[PDB]
Amino acid sequence: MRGSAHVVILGAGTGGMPAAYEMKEALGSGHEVTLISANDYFQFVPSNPWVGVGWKERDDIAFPIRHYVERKGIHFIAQSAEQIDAEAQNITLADGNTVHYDYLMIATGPKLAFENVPGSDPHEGPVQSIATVDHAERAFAEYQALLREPGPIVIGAMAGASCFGPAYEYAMIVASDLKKRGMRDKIPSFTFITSEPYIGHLGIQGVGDSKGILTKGLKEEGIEAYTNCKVTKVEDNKMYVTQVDEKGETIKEMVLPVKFGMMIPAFKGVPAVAGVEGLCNPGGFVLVDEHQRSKKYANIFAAGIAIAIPPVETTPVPTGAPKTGYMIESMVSAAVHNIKADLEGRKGEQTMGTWNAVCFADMGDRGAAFIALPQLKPRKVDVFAYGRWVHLAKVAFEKYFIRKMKMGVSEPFYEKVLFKM
Ligand SMILES: Cc1cc2nc3c(=O)[nH]c(=O)nc-3n(C[C@H](O)[C@H](O)[C@H](O)COP(=O)(O)OP(=O)(O)OC[C@H]3O[C@@H](n4cnc5c(N)ncnc54)[C@H](O)[C@@H]3O)c2cc1C
Ligand SMILES: CCCCCCCCCCCCO[C@@H]1O[C@H](CO)[C@@H](O[C@H]2O[C@H](CO)[C@@H](O)[C@H](O)[C@H]2O)[C@H](O)[C@H]1O
Repeated sequence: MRGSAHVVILGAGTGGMPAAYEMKEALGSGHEVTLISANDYFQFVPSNPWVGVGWKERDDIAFPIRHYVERKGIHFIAQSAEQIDAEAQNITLADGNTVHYDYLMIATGPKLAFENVPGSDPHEGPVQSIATVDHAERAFAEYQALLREPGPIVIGAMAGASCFGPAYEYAMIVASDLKKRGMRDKIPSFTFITSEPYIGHLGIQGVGDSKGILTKGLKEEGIEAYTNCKVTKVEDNKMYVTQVDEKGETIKEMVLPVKFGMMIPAFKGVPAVAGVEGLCNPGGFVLVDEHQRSKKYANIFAAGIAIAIPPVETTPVPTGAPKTGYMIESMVSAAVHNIKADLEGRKGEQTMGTWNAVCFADMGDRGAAFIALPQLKPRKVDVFAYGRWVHLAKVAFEKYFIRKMKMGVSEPFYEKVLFKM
């Protein structure tokens, strides 16, 4: 309402959870902040691959949201938005109810676009998913069924995928956990299929020696690897793979039996957001400016996977650049600062900053991690590291993040630069 704006954050994930906290902190008691989200619980996404192999439980990485935000003055609706009317500024919930907003912050993350590949939905076939704790729990279940009836494994990333790290990570920890169970030997074949033009491309044209290190690792574990692949369909427990050359022309087609597989799907914008006329690109990604404001509606902001970022390269098989934790946080904090400025008179000049990708992967005792920035080469930072410290770092950041998501954040987040000062 007037002189008392109502700000809605849509999606309680890696961007939205902090965004609601930071928004309430910024706007104070004279403004209503509402967080709306499909599930009643927060989950630490980067931990899912480990749930997928049974190295972590749901309760280690997920918690009920309601108590933690409400004690901070935030309203929480554990309900999915089905429809967003940007003219009337009304959101229609699953249950029929309607919620009005003066400002809307979209943090809905990705739709997992299994529809791109018939058969590929985790509920339709043997190709599973580790993107959500629901899916990962399910992936682990099928993994036990593989352990009872050893059969070919296929792990990888589909065409259009943008988040490759986890595919590599999942392939290695499965290998690792097979070995530990002392049952690696029973596996007919272990294949890695990716839409990357080469191993370790990672949708960022490689970082450091990600190519040689990831290549040598898959080899070490006895995993055969194919690049430039699209999967045309999953069917009859078989994966139909088409492999192209640098020009798109086909150079072979395979038919891979799968007893247990996991392919990272392409990400699209969720439907309620994609369905807002004029809001999104053809993928369902919110077209926003440098201040995270939608280009069509001044009172709509967007942060996280939800936003549209232009491609810098066109790969033989379509691939996308990832949107990762640190940059998502800058998107969040900028959007908060820019709405507050609006509520207070000015255009917020705050931006996301320099594009960057930061990713950490834990293999058990040691980890791999990379930092790339900016998006185009030659970069200012281009580092791929492996070691125990990466593992210590992963473990530490999860603990930190889950804790912060419970106690709240003001709060220029990554003050993870006090370990210097
Ligand atoms: C398996 C995997 C591992 C990852 N590993 C890392 C990594 O190690 N490091 C890193 O920096 N990044 C990592 N990422 C990338 C990225 O940081 C995560 O995907 C992160 O969760 C993105 O946050 P987000 O806010 O954009 O979307 P999300 O975290 O997915 O949150 C979106 C939220 O919106 C909700 N939602 C969607 N539609 C609606 C609707 N209609 N109504 C209400 N709610 C809705 C969803 O339920 C969800 O709660 C990883 C990604 C994946 C999938
Ligand atoms: C974060 C997303 C990126 C992808 C996710 C993870 C994918 C899996 C990584 C596979 C790495 C396995 O291969 C591993 O690599 C490095 C090579 O530099 C080797 O490690 C080598 O360099 C490291 C330091 O960086 C030394 O500590 C080590 O003594 C040395 O042998 C390991 O002996 C080898 O076992």
